Amino acid sequence: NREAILADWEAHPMRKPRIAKVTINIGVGESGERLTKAETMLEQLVGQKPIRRRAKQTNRDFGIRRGEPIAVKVTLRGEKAYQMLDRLLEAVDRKLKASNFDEHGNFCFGIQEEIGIFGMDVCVTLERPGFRVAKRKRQRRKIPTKHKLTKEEGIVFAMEELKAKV
Amino acid sequence: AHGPRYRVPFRRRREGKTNYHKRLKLLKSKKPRLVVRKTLNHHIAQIVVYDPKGDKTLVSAHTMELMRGNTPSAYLLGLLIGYKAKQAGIEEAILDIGLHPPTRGSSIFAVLKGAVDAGLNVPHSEEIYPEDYRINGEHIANYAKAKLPEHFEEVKAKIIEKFE
Amino acid sequence: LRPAKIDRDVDKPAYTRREYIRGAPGPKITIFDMGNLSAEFEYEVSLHAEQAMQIRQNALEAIRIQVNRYLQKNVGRSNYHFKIRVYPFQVLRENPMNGMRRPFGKPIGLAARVRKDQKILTVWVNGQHLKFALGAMHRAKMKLPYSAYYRIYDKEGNDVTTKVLSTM
Amino acid sequence: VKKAHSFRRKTRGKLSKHPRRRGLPPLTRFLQEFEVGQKVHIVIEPSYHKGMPDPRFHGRTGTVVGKRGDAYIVQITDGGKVKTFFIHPVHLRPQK
RNA sequence: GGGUAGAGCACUGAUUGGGGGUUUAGGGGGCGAAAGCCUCCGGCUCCCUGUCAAACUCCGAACCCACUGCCGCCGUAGAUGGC
RNA sequence: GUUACUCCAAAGGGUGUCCCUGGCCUUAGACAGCGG
RNA sequence: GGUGCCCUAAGGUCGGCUCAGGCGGGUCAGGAAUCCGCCGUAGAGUGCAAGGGCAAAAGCCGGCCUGACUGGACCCGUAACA
RNA sequence: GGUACGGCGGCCAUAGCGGCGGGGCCACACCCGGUCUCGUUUCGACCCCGGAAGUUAAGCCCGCCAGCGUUCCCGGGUGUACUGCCCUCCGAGAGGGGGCGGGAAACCGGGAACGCCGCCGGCCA
Repeated sequence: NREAILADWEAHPMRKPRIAKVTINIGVGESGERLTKAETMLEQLVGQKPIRRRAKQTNRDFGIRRGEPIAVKVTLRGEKAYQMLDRLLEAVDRKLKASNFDEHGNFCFGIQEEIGIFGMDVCVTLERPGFRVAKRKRQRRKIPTKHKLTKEEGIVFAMEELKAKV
Repeated sequence: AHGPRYRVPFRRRREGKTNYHKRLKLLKSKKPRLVVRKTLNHHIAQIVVYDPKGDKTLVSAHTMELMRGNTPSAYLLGLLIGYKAKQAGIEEAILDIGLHPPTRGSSIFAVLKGAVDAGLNVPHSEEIYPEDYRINGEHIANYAKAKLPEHFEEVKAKIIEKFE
Repeated sequence: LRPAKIDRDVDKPAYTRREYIRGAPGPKITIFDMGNLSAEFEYEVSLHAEQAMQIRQNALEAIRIQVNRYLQKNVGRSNYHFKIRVYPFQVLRENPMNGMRRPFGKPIGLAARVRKDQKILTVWVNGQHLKFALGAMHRAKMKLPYSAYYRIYDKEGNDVTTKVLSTM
Repeated sequence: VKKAHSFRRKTRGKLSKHPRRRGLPPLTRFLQEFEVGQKVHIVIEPSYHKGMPDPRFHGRTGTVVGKRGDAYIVQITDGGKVKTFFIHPVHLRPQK
């Protein structure tokens, strides 16, 4: 809770979290085999080029020609993340929920809306500095439960960052 | 670790320090190894030979024994090791870089270049080194416009003077 | 079908594996527990085999019906936990009769392989129905291919057949 | 039906491992050396497919009579016949 | 060096019943204002109970095989071996 | 029965006789008679 | 129970990475699949049957190549011993 | 002689997995930037380059926990199951018995175990 994250900040700010990253996707996915300028939408929105991601075993909604441009994905770091959050959070409803969250402190939004048709998905995930020793190559090793995140620190971080919750 | 049919890997592989495939390939040669290691702040070099009870080292040297972390320091420590390897009566060795990726233009191969120049026969290519403007120091001195290469020169000639 | 002196011996190898046996049949027997299945009774009347046998499912089902009818008519469902412990796994085969050219039997049925002094079936009861449990024992014994014998078991794992028989 | 002998016939167990070895062997075995006259046990490591003798002769003890490349020359006796094999040191083990 | 007998369920696959939790992959209806908030025959994950394997193995004999040294036997009255 | 083997019939029953055991009775028990 | 083939890559080598499934998060009728995190000894995958083998790989993603060559030698198996 | 420091190894779980508590000259990490070396089918996240304001929180070092998994020991199970050689022993047969030799698996109870060894270095005094 508040006392918790503030007293372990007092302990040290290395225990205070940062923001890991923010990833946008066209989740449902309706490109097909044409040049959807939903990729062009995000170009102007964010300021750097997206990337496709190809389908898998054959389906009906979209993604039958396995190995086919079907959707769009973008991943953002640093200050761009804060800024686009200030944009989209503000855009969308008051009173962020509590069940926005996975049980590590990461949340997701399912928002929607010449060309302007789009139903999008955003996902934000969090971190604290020493999450590197699990993704690094040399002397790799996994994170104990202390240096891991729970639901509280996530929601409190969301509040302090920008929001009020359920 | 969850019962039988679970294979626990070697100590140094669960640690994350040794690559046993590459180790085999290097040991198939019956020649000493010039081992090179890199931290954020120092560089280490050794010359190692094989024993089944445990590898036996013959030589060592260190950037702190220089201070008494960068490409210049790499070259200088290469010079060190190349000049001590002839002291003991061996002019041959093959490069060991463990789990360091082989990018061209790195302090690893700077150590290699130094060891070659200092009179040690290590088989090599000439197109893997870092070029001399990154070696001598023009690179950080060009960055400082937003190690003095004379100092580089002087401690270099100090080493060659010492080991004449 | 054929007599059981053909199939009671245990000298052939085990022949159980369904993913390699083609044309294998299904079990005629489907129920294996009966009565009150939680009542925490006192006495366990169990049958044991004298020597090793192969018991057919036809016989197993005959025993099932006979014994359960006796017990339902003279004890009542709320007592008499009845159980058959052994499932029929071994596949019986017969030679489709040419003559002895290409003799390797086609499947015809199933049996359970029971070893010396191995429990076949059990009836859990209370003090005042032992005689009916023993009647079930005798009815069952009469319908098997080789001989069997019964024991009476207490909680804690003890054999009490001597004295419990004496007092009656 | 009559079936000829081949390299991998009835090798299910003999070229299998216990699942707690499961991988690359340690390197001492790869780097063993031998002298002429030394007795050696023929013990096949099933993860290394070079220098592999016919598994028929797995479990026998022969003598070294030389080297050719990285392989050693091992003689065995089969009945009255003497037979000669070129075996990688990983498939070998010294007596005593 | 080896996986047979025996044994067992740790893999592959078979197999009884109970005590619970998620309920639903799914046709049945019920208060079904209708696939509904909610349940009924059923699927998923446990724990206790009971059964199996010629083409299963966490285990594992007696026994057999090669080799070294010794005891014993054969051999200069010529063996083993070769033509 | 007078059969080592080559070359000998069961499930199920009898306490027919000889034996080893375990419980309930026994200064009056299991009946056998006169009576309630 | 399978074969009487297929591949200029499914062949050679170098580098980097790690799989199936389950759970918790979101748009979706079964949803095939695309997004995020955790667990996870290989349950996956391997040109093809079955068995064996393989995890900083023998699997996935890429880069450069043609040792799928010329001249020769001694060994093992088919066909134990012979 | 000392150091709560590091590199290359061997045996490959009695060493693992997990949990708890403690530490920072030297050192080892995390940390800030990315112009340049190298690169991201998008992100300097990971790989690479440059350096330390700053942190003991993680990794690392140090000590503990018998919770899971693993190996060993004593005793029971039990000389049980199985088995090599001989038998004018039994049994209608199957299948068992006797003598001389070998000898388990599950399970049960009680103990040890939260790594051992080699080579060269660094820093303080």
